Amino acid sequence: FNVAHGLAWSYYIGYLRLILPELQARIRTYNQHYNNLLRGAVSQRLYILLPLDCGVPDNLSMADPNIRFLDKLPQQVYSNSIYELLENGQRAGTCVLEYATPLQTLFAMSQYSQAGFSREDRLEQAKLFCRTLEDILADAPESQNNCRLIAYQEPAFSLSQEVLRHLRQEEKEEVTV
Amino acid sequence: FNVAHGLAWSYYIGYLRLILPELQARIRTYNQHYNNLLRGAVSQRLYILLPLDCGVPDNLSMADPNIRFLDKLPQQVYSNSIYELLENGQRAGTCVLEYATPLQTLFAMSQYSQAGFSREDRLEQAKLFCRTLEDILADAPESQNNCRLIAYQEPAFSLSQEVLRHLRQEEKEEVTV
Ligand SMILES: C=CC[C@H]1COc2cc(C(N)=O)cc3nc(NC(=O)c4cc(C)nn4CC)n1c23
Ligand SMILES: C=CC[C@H]1COc2cc(C(N)=O)cc3nc(NC(=O)c4cc(C)nn4CC)n1c23
Ligand SMILES: [Ca+2]
Ligand SMILES: [Ca+2]
Repeated sequence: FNVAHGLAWSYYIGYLRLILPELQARIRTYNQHYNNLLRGAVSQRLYILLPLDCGVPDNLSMADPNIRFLDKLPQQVYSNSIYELLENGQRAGTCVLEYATPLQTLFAMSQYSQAGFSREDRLEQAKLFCRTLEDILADAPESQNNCRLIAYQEPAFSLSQEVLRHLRQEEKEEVTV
Repeated sequence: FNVAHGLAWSYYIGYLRLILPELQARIRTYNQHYNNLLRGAVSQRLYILLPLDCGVPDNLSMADPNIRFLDKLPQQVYSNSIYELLENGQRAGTCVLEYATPLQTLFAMSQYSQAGFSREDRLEQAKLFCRTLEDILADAPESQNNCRLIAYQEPAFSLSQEVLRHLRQEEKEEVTV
């Protein structure tokens, strides 16, 4: 009994597979402007945050003040937000970012006593979710190429620096291959 | 590997558990009017349709012309629709009705070739979903008492008559206990 299996398949089939194809176009269009305006470029991939502690805040800035909402991505109804990543008060990147909502379900199950679902169980299933979703996106037609999973365990950490590491690696890959 | 486990837990934790508590109040309020007006009474339970063939139409009337949209249930934002059930053109009942959306995910997986998910697999998981969701609602605090699962296999059938059978049984139970 592993709720993570079905959560990952549902998150892909009922959301990712539907949004990613429109996403690529929406981002190119936005980038025409963003370029001419802020001489910036928004990454073409959806960045999905996977905190293994299953903590999804109501606003990204609360999880890290260097992640600041910039703009909503326009439609060609799906809502998506562009964020800027700061270093020393200066802009270091911009991207479409959001948390994997299924993890909220895992968190809630660990607080629902009838479930018998411990924090240990929650962490094990959060990792299994990440692994399963990765497998799915690896086999998926083009859709996978439109996003990147960012899974991280916080110690007992700079989320913005983690996102920037991926964004800089993505740019490196783009120009080299 | 059973996606039905996680689908049922997600459907409960991320939708049912959140809507049912408001539901009871919304329905009582509506029933004040519906009574004074059409001398009718809307059942206090959410009826969830579970076609085992995982066929979810865009409109109920297309699945059965004797199921006719009557009104949207008001808010105390969650959208819910009240339907009337017809017999010989005459109204035989009214209730809040909707399909279990997770089944759409099962249908889509059976059409997604990379999944290796056959129709046999789809039916097995649709039944497992129904059984798991039933177990959850049986152990759930009060929430279960606000809805009823209607699972049915169509031959190779009157959906409105199936819903009415449940509505009439619910009324019988209400007055006797
Ligand atoms: C029922 C339809 C909701 C779908 C489609 O519309 C959506 C729009 C936006 C947006 N940013 O505007 C986000 C979003 N997120 C989900 N759904 C899951 O995240 C999810 C988690 C699990 C587990 N399974 N699912 C798919 C049902 N949806 C959506
Ligand atoms: C992401 C948030 C969407 C939530 C909350 O808002 C909703 C409102 C209405 C309405 N009638 O107005 C229907 C509905 N249906 C789902 N969600 C699933 O049906 C579902 C299937 C599986 C599997 N897991 N989930 C929960 C995410 N939601 C909602
Ligand atoms: Ca955290
Ligand atoms: Ca059918």
